[PDB]
Amino acid sequence: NKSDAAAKQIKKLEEDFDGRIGVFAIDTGSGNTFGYRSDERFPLCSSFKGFLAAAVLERVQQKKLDINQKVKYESRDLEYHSPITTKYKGSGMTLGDMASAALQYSDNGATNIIMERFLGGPEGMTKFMRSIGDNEFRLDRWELELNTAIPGDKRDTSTPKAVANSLNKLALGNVLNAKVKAIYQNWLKGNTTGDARIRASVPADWVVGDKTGSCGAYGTANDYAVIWPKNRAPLIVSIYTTRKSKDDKHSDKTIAEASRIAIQAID
Ligand SMILES: *[B@@]1([O])OC2=C([C]=[C]C(F)=C2C([O])=O)[C]2[C][C]21
Ligand SMILES: [Cl-]
Ligand SMILES: [Cl-]
Ligand SMILES: [Cl-]
Ligand SMILES: [Cl-]
Repeated sequence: NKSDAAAKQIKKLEEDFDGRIGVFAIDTGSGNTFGYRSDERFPLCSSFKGFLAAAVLERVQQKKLDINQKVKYESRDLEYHSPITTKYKGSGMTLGDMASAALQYSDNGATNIIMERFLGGPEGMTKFMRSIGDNEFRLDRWELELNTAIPGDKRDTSTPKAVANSLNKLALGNVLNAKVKAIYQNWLKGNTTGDARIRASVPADWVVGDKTGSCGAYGTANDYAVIWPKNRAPLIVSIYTTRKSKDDKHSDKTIAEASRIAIQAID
């Protein structure tokens, strides 16, 4: 019943802001889950950048790449919203800093460079998700064209449930070795763009690692987090939204609230 009540609250919140919310959460202590439109597709937006950095980390671990190798791009025309890669244009960045800037600042130059040189483009990114058992995720386009968020368009989309599964496998489970997972965890922990989202839904001294996305169209935004409450097993929370009209603005507060409802449903 607390599951049907959660469904009722999400449905109310979605009407309130005139759009669509998808949620999936997991309590990794009990195995309790809650899903709302958890099999429907939503645009990823910048959110795939958290998986892109996990792909880099897997390559480093297979000794295919070196986390300290310098990545040079002195002549690149930097895509919009390259706040980090812009400052270091002149000197390069390590592979590790560039991957973590894609994650933590949603840096588009970081994103595109890594896809061109290390990951084999949107299809390599998709292929990496297949390699961990994610059949839902697809990436088709590059930054920034992947942000179009057109209603009914499948390109560059996933489901809340698949995103949750994937983050669980990557953040908590077995794809990354001990030393490497710690690195990815700390990357997610120092994410800077998620204070108004999942982090806002949780007590002050819970530790949160997350990655956001903001399409800038169709009021499309999202966040996924790994949550360590005090002295308790971690939670996985995945929250995706879209809005009816092209010029709608995203809703951070709706995301935080959808998180609050989700977290209650699994508790
Ligand atoms: B991505 O969708 O995400 C993004 C961008 C810029 C600033 C941000 F905070 C975020 C985000 O929410 O992660 C650019 C558009 C891409
Ligand atoms: Cl981010
Ligand atoms: Cl889309
Ligand atoms: Cl957050
Ligand atoms: Cl929104």
